Formats: sequence, structure tokens, C-alpha cells
Amino acid sequence: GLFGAIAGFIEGGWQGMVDGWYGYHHSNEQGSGYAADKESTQKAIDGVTNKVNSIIDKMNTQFEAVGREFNNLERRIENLNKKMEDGFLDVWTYNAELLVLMENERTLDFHDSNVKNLYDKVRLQLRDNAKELGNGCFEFYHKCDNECMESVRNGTYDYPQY
Amino acid sequence: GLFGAIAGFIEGGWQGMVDGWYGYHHSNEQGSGYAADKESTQKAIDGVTNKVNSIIDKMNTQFEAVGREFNNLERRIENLNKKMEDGFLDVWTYNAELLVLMENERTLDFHDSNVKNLYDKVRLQLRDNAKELGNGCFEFYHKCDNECMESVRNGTYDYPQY
Amino acid sequence: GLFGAIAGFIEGGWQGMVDGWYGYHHSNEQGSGYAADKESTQKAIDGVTNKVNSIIDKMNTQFEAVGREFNNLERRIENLNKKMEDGFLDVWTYNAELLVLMENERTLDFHDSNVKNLYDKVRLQLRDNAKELGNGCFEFYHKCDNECMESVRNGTYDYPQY
Amino acid sequence: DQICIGYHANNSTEQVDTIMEKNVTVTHAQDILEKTHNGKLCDLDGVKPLILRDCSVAGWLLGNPMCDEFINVPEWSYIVEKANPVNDLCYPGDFNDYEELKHLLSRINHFEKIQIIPKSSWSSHEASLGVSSACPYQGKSSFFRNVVWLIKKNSTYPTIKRSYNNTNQEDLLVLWGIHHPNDAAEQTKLYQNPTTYISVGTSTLNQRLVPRIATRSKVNGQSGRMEFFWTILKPNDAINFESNGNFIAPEYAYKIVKKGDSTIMKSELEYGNCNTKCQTPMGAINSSMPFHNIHPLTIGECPKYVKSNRLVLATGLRNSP
Amino acid sequence: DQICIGYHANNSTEQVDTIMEKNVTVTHAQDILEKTHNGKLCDLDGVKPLILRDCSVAGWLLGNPMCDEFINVPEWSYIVEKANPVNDLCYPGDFNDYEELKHLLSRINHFEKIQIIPKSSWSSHEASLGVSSACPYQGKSSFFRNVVWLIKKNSTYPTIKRSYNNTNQEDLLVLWGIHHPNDAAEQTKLYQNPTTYISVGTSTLNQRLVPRIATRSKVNGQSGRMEFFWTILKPNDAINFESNGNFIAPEYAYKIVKKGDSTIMKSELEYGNCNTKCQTPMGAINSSMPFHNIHPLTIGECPKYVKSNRLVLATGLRNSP
Amino acid sequence: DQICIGYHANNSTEQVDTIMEKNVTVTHAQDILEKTHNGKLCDLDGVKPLILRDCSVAGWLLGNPMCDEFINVPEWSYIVEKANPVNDLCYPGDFNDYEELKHLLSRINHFEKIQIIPKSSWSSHEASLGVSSACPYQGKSSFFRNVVWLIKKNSTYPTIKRSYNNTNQEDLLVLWGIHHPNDAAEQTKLYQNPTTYISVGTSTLNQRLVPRIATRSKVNGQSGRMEFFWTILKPNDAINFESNGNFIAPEYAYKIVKKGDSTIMKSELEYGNCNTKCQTPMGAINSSMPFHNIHPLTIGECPKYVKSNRLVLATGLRNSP
Ligand SMILES: *[C@@H]1O[C@H](CO)[C@@H](O)[C@H](O[C@@H]2O[C@H](CO)[C@@H](O)[C@H](O)[C@H]2NC(C)=O)[C@H]1NC(C)=O
Ligand SMILES: *[C@@H]1O[C@H](CO)[C@@H](O)[C@H](O[C@@H]2O[C@H](CO)[C@@H](O)[C@H](O)[C@H]2NC(C)=O)[C@H]1NC(C)=O
Ligand SMILES: *[C@@H]1O[C@H](CO)[C@@H](O)[C@H](O[C@@H]2O[C@H](CO)[C@@H](O)[C@H](O)[C@H]2NC(C)=O)[C@H]1NC(C)=O
Ligand SMILES: *[C@H]1O[C@H](CO)[C@@H](O[C@@H]2O[C@H](CO)[C@@H](O)[C@H](O)[C@H]2NC(C)=O)[C@H](O)[C@H]1NC(C)=O
Ligand SMILES: *[C@H]1O[C@H](CO)[C@@H](O[C@@H]2O[C@H](CO)[C@@H](O)[C@H](O)[C@H]2NC(C)=O)[C@H](O)[C@H]1NC(C)=O
Ligand SMILES: *[C@H]1O[C@H](CO)[C@@H](O[C@@H]2O[C@H](CO)[C@@H](O)[C@H](O)[C@H]2NC(C)=O)[C@H](O)[C@H]1NC(C)=O
Ligand SMILES: *[C@@H]1O[C@H](CO)[C@@H](O)[C@H](O)[C@H]1NC(C)=O
Ligand SMILES: *[C@@H]1O[C@H](CO)[C@@H](O)[C@H](O)[C@H]1NC(C)=O
Ligand SMILES: *[C@@H]1O[C@H](CO)[C@@H](O)[C@H](O)[C@H]1NC(C)=O
Repeated sequence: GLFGAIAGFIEGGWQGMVDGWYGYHHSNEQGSGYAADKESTQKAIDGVTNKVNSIIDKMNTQFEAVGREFNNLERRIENLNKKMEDGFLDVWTYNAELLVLMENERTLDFHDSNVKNLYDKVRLQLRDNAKELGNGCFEFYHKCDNECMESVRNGTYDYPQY
Repeated sequence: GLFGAIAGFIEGGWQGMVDGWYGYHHSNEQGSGYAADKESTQKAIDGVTNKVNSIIDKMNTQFEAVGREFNNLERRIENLNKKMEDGFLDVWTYNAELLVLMENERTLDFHDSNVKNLYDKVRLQLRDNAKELGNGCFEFYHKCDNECMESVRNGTYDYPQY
Repeated sequence: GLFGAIAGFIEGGWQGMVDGWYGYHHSNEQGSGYAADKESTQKAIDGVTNKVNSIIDKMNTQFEAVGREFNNLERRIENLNKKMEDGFLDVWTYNAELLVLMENERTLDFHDSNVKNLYDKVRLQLRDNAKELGNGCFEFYHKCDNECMESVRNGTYDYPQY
Repeated sequence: DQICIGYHANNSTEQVDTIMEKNVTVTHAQDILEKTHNGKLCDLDGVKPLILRDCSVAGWLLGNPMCDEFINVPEWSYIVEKANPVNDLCYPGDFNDYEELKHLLSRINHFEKIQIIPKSSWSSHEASLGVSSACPYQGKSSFFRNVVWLIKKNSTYPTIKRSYNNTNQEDLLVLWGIHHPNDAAEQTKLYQNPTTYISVGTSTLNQRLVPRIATRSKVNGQSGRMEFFWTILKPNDAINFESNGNFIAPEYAYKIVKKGDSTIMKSELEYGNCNTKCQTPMGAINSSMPFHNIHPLTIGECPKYVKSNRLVLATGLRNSP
Repeated sequence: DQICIGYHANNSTEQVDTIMEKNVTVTHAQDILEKTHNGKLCDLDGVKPLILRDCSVAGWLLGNPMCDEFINVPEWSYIVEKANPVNDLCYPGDFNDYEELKHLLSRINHFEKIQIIPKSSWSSHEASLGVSSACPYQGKSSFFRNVVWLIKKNSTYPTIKRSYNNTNQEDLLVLWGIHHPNDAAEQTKLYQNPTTYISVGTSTLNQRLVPRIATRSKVNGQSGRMEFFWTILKPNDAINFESNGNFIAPEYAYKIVKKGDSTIMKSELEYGNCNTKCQTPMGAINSSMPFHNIHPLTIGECPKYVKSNRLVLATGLRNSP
Repeated sequence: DQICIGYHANNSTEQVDTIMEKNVTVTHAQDILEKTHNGKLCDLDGVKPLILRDCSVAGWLLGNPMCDEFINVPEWSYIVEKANPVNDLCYPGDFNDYEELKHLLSRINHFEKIQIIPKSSWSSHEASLGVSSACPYQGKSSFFRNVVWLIKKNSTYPTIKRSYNNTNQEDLLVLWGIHHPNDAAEQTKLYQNPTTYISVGTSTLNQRLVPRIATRSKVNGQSGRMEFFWTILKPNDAINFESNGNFIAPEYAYKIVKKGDSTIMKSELEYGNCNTKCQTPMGAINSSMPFHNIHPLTIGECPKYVKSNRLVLATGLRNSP
């Protein structure tokens, strides 16, 4: 993916994280677990929802065929009519298929970008107080209990404290 | 945004930087101030200008309606005509609205990318001679007077010197 | 470019790397050389190949003009016919030109992204065992013979070893 | 101790296409193309279609005696006609500007048939002998019930000079016809006079038909031909007829009570005892999808028709194996 | 000491839409849709339109005596006709292939009217008694000024055999007509002969009209009808007329001097004493925008018409609150 | 010691356009627009076109004596006609519903001409004197070879009552005509009877033509006119003709043996002794590209036509200077 996170430096997803699209997994002496990042998830939900409603709505006005009959010596205009109606269908079929292709690609990259941004947001907090393992994880130099972990998820990781 | 800089790790913009789209703010014992990065700004101006002229120009050739009249027993072709003209308007209205939507999204992401790239270009100069604060700023380990600051804006920051 | 690698922090390409789109150049006491990254290259080839076949194929169904004749007192429908056929050509010409423009832009950015991702994949292995020079290169703290270099290209660089 | 950043995965096998990659498995997806229908012709929001069954629009409107079912039909949502209805013009001929009239019915939901010229009204001509074996009814020779094939009386067809004034508020559809016989012997045998005409006038109409004699192939056992014409008589206008012979005179004409959104749908399907918001020639649609691929010719509140076999938007992200 | 990377912000409240987000505030934006017009009909690059006012194209070309304003009109950029002009055919009737002729005027900027058959030239028929109360002029009975309704002279309408040779360089539009009277009594009262015709020939035309007698609704107090015809007489060709009676003969015909880009625009608006590069039926456009949404039917150098209510491109970046 | 990440560069000068940047040099690119053709008219997959050369479709089908080359033509892939063929109707006139017939030929690959009414068969009329100097052949007066201009015999043109039964399996195209003479003197000089007609009937056709007398401009030295008509006679149907005079009778008619994909292509080019899969009016196309910009009217397995001057997709990456 364009942003390199999903199926990139983060090898795969988490069956175990059920309550959001992106989040954290922690590991300390007290235990381990998955916690969803609510802000980035909701952002992703709003964007994709608006994309779908945008797509549905732009396609709202679109060609409607109408039954039109012609006699045995009006073949030319019968054919003009058939061509005209078919032509618009082909145009609108193309618009629908291409839009879906193009936006699907952007939706996948959008998710990738959200993961990368959440990873960086964490990286930029921890700075040199943690080893960047290269797989999505940061190994702390200090011990980091559930309150410590929560502060990293907060946006609050007190760097001068550790 | 896809690149995570604008309204991301850089929280907001600068009312105080008036002479460009992207640039620097410095702070040392001598004072503080905003300086625009001319190269990245001009690059942004060229790209967006070409995008607008590309959009205007692709839409140049497009369906033109023409007055066409029919009598009381030519209803079928009158209707064919109305359908045909309306159909092309709907197609061209869709092309215009979708293009604007799609490219607006790309323009915003383009700016985001330019900011991120300018931030990285600075980061890659300073290396471990400055603390990466996580908000767009770098705090120097050494003192960094106006000549020092200018060298970072130059592309010239002499790393082995400091 | 959006991802900042191609013609960005990596100044230019390598005439000397002939067997792939992206790869590595090494330099040690034993010599120097170019080696292509096969995985990222093949990925790039698959994506671009599918893009071309997608483009060719979506355009497969498209308006076909047909010879239609009218007499001296059927001018209105002759004109309707000419307008209708011309209208579809303009629509399909626009679809072809815009698609090429839009996807060319994405193809260039795609390559940029692949380079950036390959650079990061290396960066994330080496961590603090190498200086990030800022130009695409990493200068090792330890000596790094051909076997060492190969392990960086492997995905195998043993960080706790060095 | 560590903290990792990650993303959702699940057991989804839904796939979406992109420009660069086909069949990408995703955690979540949204189909937007309706592919199914109920295979039936249904009422449109409670309003039943006019199903002409084995009759054509012409057989219906002229009153082909095989089309009695459609004498005084109630309001309709849309009309359904077969591709080749067997009960069209029972006595062979042409229906003039038939396609333009059909187009007119695409904007009509209801007719109210009324008698403008009574059959008893023809005191100088024979009004009950204009019947053919080509238009049988219950074993006997009959004819289009809405027009009267007038013939001579005691070897005299005197000139006809009739008028009808459209006094009612609603546009009136008026049908008449002309008979084209096989030869001069048949002309005198039916209408006496050798050279005849039918003149028809309104505020806008200036017509004068003359019978056209020729030997023709037999169709339904008849080598003669009936040519049918029509006009729309506006309110407060009058139509005048003048004829020597060969005149197929109106008896009943159609009052255009309700105008609106209709369509003549072409289908072999019969009534399916159902209701729907969206009807197509192959069946009715019941969906919330923005698109469908059943048939281009629809009526009602319908999704937008595309030729696609598949339209699926990614909502979620790339699902891990 | 520190150095920060940042981006411009300002006091802009301009907004743009994207696929994923509506109403995004940006530092800079560029509207590309022209939404305004001046509400007037104007000269097109200094060349004034032909404004037919209360006359139709037919009233104009035939010379309906209420349409004298448009006798010998100068060159025009475009034509403007109302939706239902009151001064059309003052004596009721039809104009044959009227829509095809109108289409022909979409490619004409100038006529130069000339006299091909003088009114004094009719030495055997009465050329100044062909007038009706349905075409009044200054309180008196008149008629289409460009054609002459010929009637009998001392109870004789002898056969007419006239020719006009298109000697001039420019295609010539020629109008004539036929009169359809109410009855046999009126036929003899005007043209004497009971059975008449009008034969018309050119290198391409092979016509023979016959009057059609019928009792019709009165329109403008007239139950008779006038049916008007036309052709384009090429240079160096000749048109021949032959008639027993009922012939409405050309006097004046139109020389097609200038061909070019024109249009028949439909509008109730009158002249607005202005000039413009781009005209629409609702008003003129003066803008540099690539798009507008005023009206699809434009003439001149115009932006491209779309049905949009809003088209705004982002140029700047996401503006901070 | 170091390791660097980098990307390919080469000596390519290929360029591609993007929205934001024109003329970007890339390492690899793929042209998708075919811009060349061979400038010739060719066989379509081994099947040669019908090249009418200086004849029109009418000249061909009626058998204008300058169009003998196209007597009994073999199967064709497509037809080629010049913009203004000189050998059209040698004796001036009109061809009725000519454009509808041309449209019919867009769906026909082969005719097989057959004799339905022998020329010797006309025992009561003169069948070999219907010739004009306007249709010369080898210095002598001739006529459309497929129809017979019948004239009187010993000052009598007795009524004609002929029938042809379409016994063969294949739809039959039948041509006939009517002669419109200059005056009453010429009517009696050719057909004796002053007032004539031609009646034509099939299961569907109910026609009765009457000659139309008028003085016309000379075209090819003739002021008379010939008006040609046609029908499609279905299998097992019969056509009946009745006439007093002026009847241009069928001799040969066309058997529609093969229906299929054809086109009437308009071009001044002659045969180019070649074969191709894709033909256009300006020349043949031999390419694998998805698009071309030669001409919109093509026949065969062709790329898709666009108005572009250039369509080049980037495959590689931005090439370094
Ligand atoms: C019958 O049709 C005529 C015209 O073809 C129409 O005018 C009649 O309506 C009345 O005509 C009267 C003239 O004698 C007129 O004085 C009266 O206003 C008019 N009625 C209306 C409602 O317009 C028609 N016959 C009727 C209504 O009995
Ligand atoms: C009148 O129209 C005829 C044909 O309908 C036309 O030919 C006349 O022009 C002249 O005809 C002469 C034949 O008598 C011919 O010798 C002469 O070349 C021709 N003139 C031109 C310019 O072609 C028309 N009458 C005229 C021009 O007086
Ligand atoms: C000639 O055309 C008639 C109708 O216009 C057609 O019916 C003839 O075919 C035969 O007609 C017979 C009636 O006399 C009938 O008994 C026979 O089935 C029918 N033949 C076919 C194959 O349908 C035509 N003449 C022929 C075939 O000689
Ligand atoms: C996020 O989490 C940190 C750690 O859990 C919060 O700080 C603690 O907050 C609790 C409850 O308010 C107090 O009882 C503790 O004394 C705090 N301890 C430490 C070590 O910080 C912080 O309040 C939270 N911040 C958010 C949600 O923004
Ligand atoms: C960018 O700025 C640095 C520092 O301002 C420049 O180096 C100085 O240049 C000035 C003027 O040329 C000299 O007087 C100084 O002696 C230099 N001092 C130092 C500390 O570098 C450098 O020339 C500039 N480089 C650019 C614009 O590329
Ligand atoms: C990638 O390369 C490293 C170094 O070249 C490989 O490790 C060596 O593999 C060779 C051959 O299998 C052995 O003889 C050596 O003993 C290994 N030496 C060292 C220092 O690692 C490794 O096998 C390769 N891994 C891949 C291709 O995944
Ligand atoms: C994608 O999946 C469909 C149906 O599951 C299959 O028919 C098709 O061949 C696949 N396409 C590709 C490109 O692998
Ligand atoms: C966006 O702004 C417009 C006008 O300012 C408003 O009418 C509209 O409701 C807003 N749309 C959304 C989706 O918030
Ligand atoms: C791009 O290149 C073409 C042909 O090589 C040239 O004609 C054109 O002017 C160039 N366009 C721009 C925008 O520089």
C-alpha cells in the first residue's frame, strides 16, 4: 500500500481487536491487550460514509430509457434511438465501474494512511525513550505499567518523566 | 490528511507567515520570526496552476445544445431530442462535479505532502544534533544564531560542524 | 513527488542499476555495486500491468458511429444525428484523456511510494547501527562485508549481532 | 514491555476490485448493485397496470370484438403489450400515425369512453350490416365495436353531413376509418356510388380521404383494407364528417380524463397479483441499492440502471489472511 | 533555540467540497461557475438580433399585415421569437414543412426581399380583391403582403402559366399558397371553375396541389384554409406555376444573401439596448469562467453550460480555525 | 561502508502528461493510440467490398446503363459510394424512400438478381421502345436495365393486370416506377389514355400512383420525370400491378440471399488490392492499440475511435536528467 503500514512494516491485522479499525496492543508485567483508538476510527468511519453517500448521490441524476416505437419505414430513426439509448448506458456503466475502481483504491490507501499516522503519532511521543522494533511495536527502556500505557494512548506520555 | 502534517502532527497554520504557503519559524536569543520556503511554495503554485488550466481545458470541448422544433405529430423525435440533449447535460454536469470533488481532495493532500516533505528535508539535515519535539519543531542541542538558522533553511546545515 | 523519495531526498536515479526498478548500492572495502530488489520491482510490474489492462478494458465498450443518410427536407434529424454522434465522441475523448492524465500521475506517485517504502524497510532494520546520511544512504558504524550487505538486502540484518 | 500499533482483521471473504489489483479481500464492503427481481408484473403503488393480454393497443382502442375485456377499462399505472399480439386489426389494414398515438398514451392514465354518434342515429343508411367473418364474435360475423361500417340502404348511399361538438371539458380522442374495397363491382355493391370520399375537418384538421381500389393478397380472408385515422378534438371544438361512401363512422370516442406518467411496456408476462414501487418488463424491484442491472426500461421510483455484473465498494481495509 | 516547519493560514472562509468531506475551509479557492447574467437581450458583437416581437416567423415571411415592422429587415445575429406569437397566420391554415424552414433560418443572417412577379403583371385576373377581415390593416381588410390571392375577372379564371428564372447569384426562397374554400358555391364564386389545381415545378420540384373542400370550424371568422408552401430556387434555375384557380401567387421572394451562424431563440424578453459576446434566452453573459448555469441554449463565445449550483476548486490548503 | 536505496534511470526521452505537470520524462511508457493507416480500401477478412465507383446505389439497383459493371455483383463485405456519383438517375427524377432503402443495405451482404416479369411477356404493349438519349449506351438511347418503360401499341394502351408470387425462400426487393410527362400531348403520344394510374398491392402495400403533369426545368435534356418506388416482397406473398399507362414495370428484382453486417462507406478512394481486419473511409488499420484517431466510421474489428492527438500511459518512473 502507498503508505507502507498495512501489510507492510506491520505484517498483518489483529483478529483480537474487535472494537475499532485501528488501535494498540500492550504487553507488560500486568498482562496484555487490545485497545481501539476511537478518534482515528471515527475519522475513518466519517470519511468512508461520506464517500459512499457522495458516490450514491452523484449517480442520482443519470440517463433513463423510455419506450419509443417506430414503423417499418422509420428504420433510420429507430436505429438512431437505439444507438442513443445504448450510448448513454455505456457511458453511465463506465462512470459507475471506474468510480468504484478508483475510489476502492483510495479507500484502501486511506486506511493505510490512518495506520501510518497513528504509528507516527506514537513514535513522536516516545522519541528516544523506546526502541523502534520495525514491526509496529515499541519496546520501552523503562517499565511501563497500565497507567503508563494509557498515557501513550492518551497523547499524554510524559517524556521528561521517563 | 493523507500525509499527516497539516492539521496532524503540525496542529495548525501560521497567520504570521504571509509570504508563502510553507516555511519556517525560528527562535533563538536574538529573536524569532517566519520565513517562507520559496522553492516548495513555487512548486506548489506551479502544480495547482497547471491543475486548474488542465481542468478548464479538458472541459473545453463539451456538448452544446441547439434549438430544434417539431410539430404536433412529431412527438416521438421531439422527445428523443429532449432526452438526447438532457442526457449529455447530465453527463457533463457529472464530469464537472466529480472532477472538482476528486481534484479538490488531491489538492489538499498535495499541500499536506509538501509540508511533510519540507519537514523531512529539515529532519534529515539535523539528524541527532536536535530534539524532534513532535509538533513540527526541532530544539537544537547547540546554540543556533540567525546564520545557523539560515543554513538550515539553505540546505546547508553543517552537521559535522555542530 | 507525493512520497518525497524520487527526485526528492534521493536526488536522482541510477543509470548503473539495469535489472530492476528499485534496489540497492553498496560500498565496502571489497568493492561496490548495484543490486535490484526483486520483490518490490515485481510488485511494481504487477500493479502497472493490471492498471494498463484495466484501462484498456474499461474503454472496450464505447460509442461506435454508424453511417446514416437523410434527404434535403430531413435537416433537423440529420443535425440531431450529427450532434448525437459528435457528442458521444467528445464524451469518450474526454474520458480517455482524463483517465490517462489521472492515472499517469498515480503511476509516478506509485513508484515514489515504492522507493520510500523500500528505504524505510531498510531504515527500520538498521535502527541506530548506521548513520542516516539524508540522501538515500546509510553509513554503517561497524564494517559491513558482502555477507553483511546481503543480509540488509535479505530482510535479515542481525541488529543484536552488530 | 511494549506497545504496538495495529489494525483490525476479521473472517470476511468479501472482495473488491481496484485499478491495480483485482479480488482484494477486505474486512468490510458494501454492494451497491441490485441484481434480483420478483419475476412478476405488479401494481405500481396500488394502481394496477392495463394488461392488454392478447390484444394490441389498436385492437383495444378500435374495439376488436376479441378485446371485450378492455371495453371501459379503469385507470392504469402503466400498459403492458405483447411483442406480437394476435388480436390486432381483425379486418386487415393500417392504423394511421399509430406510433405517434402510442406515444400519446405514454402520457395518459385514464380514458372514459363515450358515445358521440349513436348507431340508431343513422336513419338513411344501413348501420347494422357492416360485419365480416374476419372479425368473429361467438361464431358470428362482427366488427370493431367503436366504429360503424355504414352501407347503402335500398340502393342509395346519400351524402352524410354530421357534426360532433366537444362540449365536455376533457380532450377527446376520435377514431374513424375508410374502407378500400377490391374492385368497382364491390364499390357499387356496398356504397352504390363509384367515386367517393370522406372529408374531415376541425379547427386544425383539413382531411379528404378517397378510397383506393386494388387487388391485394388475402389477409384473414380479406383482400379489402380498412385504414384508420384519429385526431384529438379539443374542448369546445367540433369535428365535421362528409362522405359519399366507404366511411367507417365513429360511434364511441375516448375522453382523456387523466393525464400523467405512464408507459407502454413490452412483455409476455401476465399479472402477478403483487404491488411494487419499481417495475421492469421482466419483474418488479424491491431494493435500497443505488443501482440495478435488470432492465433499462423501468417505471416508478427505481435504482439507476447499469450494464454491470458487479459493483462493490470497499468500506473496510485489506483483510489479512 | 528551535526551528519549526509550518504552513500558511489566513482569515479566509471560502469552502470547497471533497468526496470524503463537505464544506472544508481553505486559505484560497477559485470559483469556476458563472451564475449571473444581465437579464437582457443584446446585440451579439455589435450585430443586433431580429426581434420578431408579436410576430411569428411565418407572419414575418409571408408578410402578415400586422408585421410591417419586419418588411425588409437588416442583417441579424440571431432571431428571437415568443413562445406563442399572436400574429401568425391571420387567415387560418397551415405552413408546410414549417419546422424544416425554421431550421434553414438557423443558418441565415440576412435576407434581401425582391419582387419576382409584379402585382400589375396579372392582366387576366383580379389581383387586388384577395383580402379578408381576418387580416386587417388600419381598419380595412388586407392579406399577406408577399403573396397575391388571385380571383376571377368578369366570371372567368383562365389558366395561369408563369415562370420565374433565378438569374441572381444567391439562392432564392420562394413562397406560394393554395386556398381551400368551404364549399362548391364558394369555389365558383371566387375562381369560377369547379375542379382546380396548382402545379409547381423546378429542376427538383414536382408538385400538383388540389384544393380540398370541407366544412371547418371558424378560426378568426374563417372556415376556409390557406396552405402555404415553399422551396429554395437555386441560381440559374426556374420555377413554373400552372393553375385553374385557388392559387396564392408569389409577389415577393427572399434572396439569401448571407449564410452563417444564427439561431431562433425562444424568449418573451424584448430588446435591452446592450452588447455582449454571449447571449442566452434569459439574458447575456459577461464572464471569464469556464462554466455557467444560466441556460443550455446559448449563442456566441460562451462558457460551457452545466446544471451545477456550485463549482469551486481548492487552490490553497486547509485553513486553520 | 554504506548501503543506499535508489531507483532506475535510463536514456529514455519518452514523456507523459499529468494533471499538474506536462511533458514529464519517464524511463518507460506505452503509447495506446494508433495514428497510422495504409491509405487504401481493402478486402475485409478476404471479402472484397462492393465499390460502386462512379455509380450511385440507385444507378446500381435500377440498372443505369453506365453501371453494367455492377450487374450481378458477388457477395460484399461493405459498400463504397462516392460523395456525388455522376451516374445516378440518368433520366431525371426521384427515388422514393431512398435513404430507408440505403439503410436496408447496411444489413445486406448479397443480392441475387432474378427475372420476375419477362420483357417478351408483354404481348399487348411495346416493351422495347422505352428509351431516352439521357440514358445512352454505346452511342444509342437506352434505359434503366431492370425496369421496362412500357408504351402503347397501335394506338392502344390496354389495362395491365399482372402478378408475381414470391415462391422462393428469400425476401425479394422489387422496384417499379411511374413516368411524369411534360404535358397532355405527351401523355397521349406515349400511353394514349389521358387519365392514368398505377395500382400496387401486397399483403401490406396499398398504393395507387397517378402521373403528375407539369412543365419542369430540363435536367439531362428531359423535363419529364421518373419516380421510382420499392417494396420488400416476403416469401409466399404476391405483388399485383394494375395500370392504364405511365407504368415502368419490373423486369428484374433482387433476391436477398445473405443478411449481415455491412455498411455504406462514403469515400473517393478506389480499390487498393489489400486485406485488413479494420477499414475506415480513409484507409485500413492494422494495430493492437486500444484506440485510434483515423475516422469514426469504421467496419471490422477495430480499436476505439477518439479525437485525441496523443495518448501515452506512464509505465516506468520519472527519468533523471
Ligand atoms: C360548439 O362548438 C362551437 C365552435 O365550434 C362553440 O363555440 C360552441 O360553444 C358556444 O358557441 C357560441 C356561439 O354560437 C358562443 O356564444 C358560446 O360562448 C360558446 N360556449 C362556450 C362555452 O364557449 C359549442 N357548443 C356549445 C357550447 O353548445
Ligand atoms: C434561365 O434558366 C435557364 C434554365 O432553367 C438557364 O439556362 C438560363 O441561363 C442561360 O441559358 C441559356 C440557354 O438558353 C444558356 O445558353 C446560357 O449559358 C445560360 N446562362 C448561364 C449563365 O448559365 C436562365 N436565363 C438567363 C441567364 O437569362
Ligand atoms: C402464391 O401466393 C399465395 C398467396 O398470395 C400462396 O398461398 C401460394 O402458396 C400456396 O397457396 C395455396 C392456396 O392456393 C396453399 O394451398 C399452399 O399451402 C400454399 N403454399 C405454401 C408453401 O404455403 C403461392 N403459390 C405457390 C406456392 O405456388
Ligand atoms: C490519561 O491517562 C493518564 C494515566 O492513566 C491520566 O493520569 C491519571 O489520571 C487519573 C484519573 O484522572 C489520576 O487518578 C492519576 O493520578 C493520573 N496518573 C498519572 C500517572 O497520570 C490522565 O488523566 C489521562 N489523560 C487524558 C484522558 O487526557
Ligand atoms: C546560506 O547561509 C549561510 C549562513 O548564512 C551562508 O554562509 C555564510 O555566507 C555569508 C555570505 O555569503 C558569508 O559572509 C559567511 O562567512 C558564511 N557564514 C557561514 C557560517 O556559513 C551560505 O553562503 C548560504 N548558502 C546558500 C544560500 O546556499
Ligand atoms: C541471506 O544472506 C545471509 C548472508 O549472506 C545468509 O546467511 C548466510 O548463508 C550462507 C548460505 O546459506 C551460509 O553459508 C552462511 O553461513 C550464512 N552467513 C551469515 C553471516 O548469515 C542467509 O542465509 C540469507 N537469508 C535469506 C536469503 O533469507
Ligand atoms: C476474481 O474472482 C472471480 C470470482 O470469484 C473470478 O471469476 C475471477 O477470475 C478472478 N479474477 C482474477 C483477475 O483473478
Ligand atoms: C455545507 O454548507 C452549505 C451552505 O453554507 C449548507 O447549506 C450545507 O447544509 C452544508 N453541508 C453539510 C454536509 O454540512
Ligand atoms: C510539451 O511538448 C510538446 C511537443 O514536444 C510541445 O509542443 C509543447 O509545447 C510542450 N508543452 C508544454 C506545456 O511545455
